[PDB]
Amino acid sequence: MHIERLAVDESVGRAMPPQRFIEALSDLGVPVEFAGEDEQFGPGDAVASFGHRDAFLDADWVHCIRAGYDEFPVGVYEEAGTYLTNSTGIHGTTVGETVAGYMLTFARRLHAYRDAQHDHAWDLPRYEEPFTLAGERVCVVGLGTLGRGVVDRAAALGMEVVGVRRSGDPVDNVSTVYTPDRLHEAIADARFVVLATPLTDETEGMVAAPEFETMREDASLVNVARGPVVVESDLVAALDSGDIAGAALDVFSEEPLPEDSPLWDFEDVLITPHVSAATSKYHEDVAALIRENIEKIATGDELTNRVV
Amino acid sequence: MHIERLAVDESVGRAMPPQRFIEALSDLGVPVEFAGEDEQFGPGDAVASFGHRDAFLDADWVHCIRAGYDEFPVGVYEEAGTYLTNSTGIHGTTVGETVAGYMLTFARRLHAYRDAQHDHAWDLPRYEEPFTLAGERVCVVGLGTLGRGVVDRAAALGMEVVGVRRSGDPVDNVSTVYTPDRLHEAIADARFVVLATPLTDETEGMVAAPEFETMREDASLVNVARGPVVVESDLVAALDSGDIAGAALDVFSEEPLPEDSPLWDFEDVLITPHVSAATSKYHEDVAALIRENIEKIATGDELTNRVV
Ligand SMILES: NC(=O)c1ccc[n+]([C@@H]2O[C@H](COP(=O)([O-])OP(=O)(O)OC[C@H]3O[C@@H](n4cnc5c(N)ncnc54)[C@H](OP(=O)(O)O)[C@@H]3O)[C@@H](O)[C@H]2O)c1
Ligand SMILES: NC(=O)c1ccc[n+]([C@@H]2O[C@H](COP(=O)([O-])OP(=O)(O)OC[C@H]3O[C@@H](n4cnc5c(N)ncnc54)[C@H](OP(=O)(O)O)[C@@H]3O)[C@@H](O)[C@H]2O)c1
Ligand SMILES: [Mg+2]
Ligand SMILES: [Mg+2]
Ligand SMILES: [Mg+2]
Ligand SMILES: [Mg+2]
Ligand SMILES: [Mg+2]
Ligand SMILES: [Mg+2]
Ligand SMILES: [Mg+2]
Ligand SMILES: [Mg+2]
Ligand SMILES: [Mg+2]
Ligand SMILES: [Mg+2]
Ligand SMILES: [Mg+2]
Ligand SMILES: [Mg+2]
Ligand SMILES: [Mg+2]
Ligand SMILES: [Mg+2]
Ligand SMILES: [Mg+2]
Ligand SMILES: [Mg+2]
Ligand SMILES: [Mg+2]
Ligand SMILES: [Mg+2]
Ligand SMILES: [Mg+2]
Ligand SMILES: [Mg+2]
Ligand SMILES: [Mg+2]
Repeated sequence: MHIERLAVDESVGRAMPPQRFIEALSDLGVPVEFAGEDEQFGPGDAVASFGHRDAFLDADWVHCIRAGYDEFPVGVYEEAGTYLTNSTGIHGTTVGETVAGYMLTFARRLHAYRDAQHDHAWDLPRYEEPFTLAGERVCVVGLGTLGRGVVDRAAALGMEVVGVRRSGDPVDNVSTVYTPDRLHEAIADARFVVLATPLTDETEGMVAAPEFETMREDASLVNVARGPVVVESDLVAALDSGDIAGAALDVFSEEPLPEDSPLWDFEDVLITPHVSAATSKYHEDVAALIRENIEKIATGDELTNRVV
Repeated sequence: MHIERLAVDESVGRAMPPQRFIEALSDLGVPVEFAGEDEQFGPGDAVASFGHRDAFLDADWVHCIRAGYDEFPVGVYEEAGTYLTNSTGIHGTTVGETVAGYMLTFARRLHAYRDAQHDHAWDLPRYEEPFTLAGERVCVVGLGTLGRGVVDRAAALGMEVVGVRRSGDPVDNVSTVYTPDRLHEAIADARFVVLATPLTDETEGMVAAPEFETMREDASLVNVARGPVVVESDLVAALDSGDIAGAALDVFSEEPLPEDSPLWDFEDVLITPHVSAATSKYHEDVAALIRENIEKIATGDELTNRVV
């Protein structure tokens, strides 16, 4: 490909101010231009976007500004000869930190204290409530950029770490790596189970009633992956019945999470609005990927994070 | 020194259920007895207590179950020939985790999300709000058990770490160690300033209006030491004026914090009720210290954590 222009779809506004991103790419060597909803594309065009538009199939290359590309019609890009790349590789620090934050919140009871802060109440925990992450077990399901960001911070905090990935291959700081057919073994003894997989045919509904049964009654589920990896109604039922203790949830089967979801109301559920990867430098972090792939295109190298 | 008995002052209940502590000490090899507020003491008596009682001055040895002994008349113990020990050395993991939790809460905006959760509101942060601890600077004031617990976790999360202590001597994971006369130099460029000193003559009112002026306007104060290390009214004024961004506060000039304190109402203040060191295993942690010193007393060895 010969790229002559980078179009910035308005949908990037869902994660970052489009003008900040445009400005980050001012010395890219092609012009970088805001594109509205009904923009048309053609030869020489690269497009950066949150989601898919059929108009993009006229372009040479679409870069999805998310790691997750499950909302893109991948087979159609192949057909059209349009390259598609994603933003995997940039969310390890942000998500890793958020997840460390969730686990420390539960161990140290920070969320209960925040609730009491609204009441101006000096409410002391029950003696058995506060604990330390040091010496506790975490199972990280998915061991890529997100999962490793979680693993490394968990290990540094003194946690025991196991995990699950497709290949079963070793991962630094993970004591035992399981394949997905051994999910129950992986999750059974864990104080925290963290979900960091893409949404695929295989992962959809992976965590359901039987998994909540297997999990320790004192355990918490963390979902920073995609909502439908979990059977959300089963999660509610598990929380109600005490099959698990709680959950930190950044992603949901329907987003925004509807007001009537029971999930909002559990004391030991943390709801976050799909922001575990949020950062005031997202524009720069995505721009780096674009610059990298422009240089790879320019020199005939294989594209980074090429989906199809 | 012949220790014939260990009295467990009822005040230990302020930190842990006394029966759990008593049972933890069943192996001690002297009798272990509960002591009410009017008990009298004599030769061969050891006392485990939260607070001071003049009655203890007839005992041989008092073990304070807290790290902070600022509420004990140390000069009086010396005159009376009563040994005083404290519980420093056991709070590094708990407080270190809590402080990591505070910092991650602020970086990842978890407290704001929790507030929104009460209202079933899917409220996205402002773009500029979320950040990462990785690459940010923390200044830890006090580099003992608490300070090192903080330092080690901050460094492992990728923070730049400087600090302040009395002696100026090197501390692992602290890039620059300042003496207390260089406090302003130490705090000026820090995103987080953590207080982990005892309450002493020198530390009382250490952090006041001029320190808040010096601090970055985007910085947060963390106090896990003692309330009076900070001039609390100056903290309120600094928060109101935007001289600093916020604070995580576990300790206060008056505890419980009065309901009418302005500190409750700042979005970017976390109030916790003197629980940064709370743990369901505190009884075991303190019992270990008692066991160690019982032995050391019996054998004429130097006591652990001897104050006077
Ligand atoms: N804001 C957010 O909440 C946020 C942000 C970024 C990403 N995400 C989500 O997180 C997903 C992962 O992102 P990433 O950048 O970490 O992707 P990545 O680096 O490609 O890693 C994906 C990991 O998932 C593993 N995996 C795939 N199928 C699996 C299965 N059936 N069971 C267990 N593990 C499986 C892969 O295994 P192998 O390594 O063996 O192939 C790999 O370790 C994205 O697709 C997106 O949905 C969410
Ligand atoms: N629940 C809670 O919030 C909680 C729990 C435990 C303790 N605490 C409080 O935290 C305090 C510290 O406990 P710890 O176990 O860490 O004590 P520690 O191990 O004795 O350490 C005290 C540290 O403070 C330093 N220090 C003393 N005066 C100072 C000054 N003027 N400026 C800067 N640094 C100074 C000392 O310096 P040198 O090492 O150079 O002498 C030492 O590094 C306790 O006294 C207590 O008040 C609070
Ligand atoms: Mg409660
Ligand atoms: Mg622990
Ligand atoms: Mg892969
Ligand atoms: Mg392995
Ligand atoms: Mg690695
Ligand atoms: Mg279960
Ligand atoms: Mg089962
Ligand atoms: Mg509600
Ligand atoms: Mg950062
Ligand atoms: Mg010392
Ligand atoms: Mg010296
Ligand atoms: Mg060390
Ligand atoms: Mg070192
Ligand atoms: Mg002074
Ligand atoms: Mg002075
Ligand atoms: Mg001063
Ligand atoms: Mg200032
Ligand atoms: Mg502000
Ligand atoms: Mg209020
Ligand atoms: Mg608010
Ligand atoms: Mg000596």
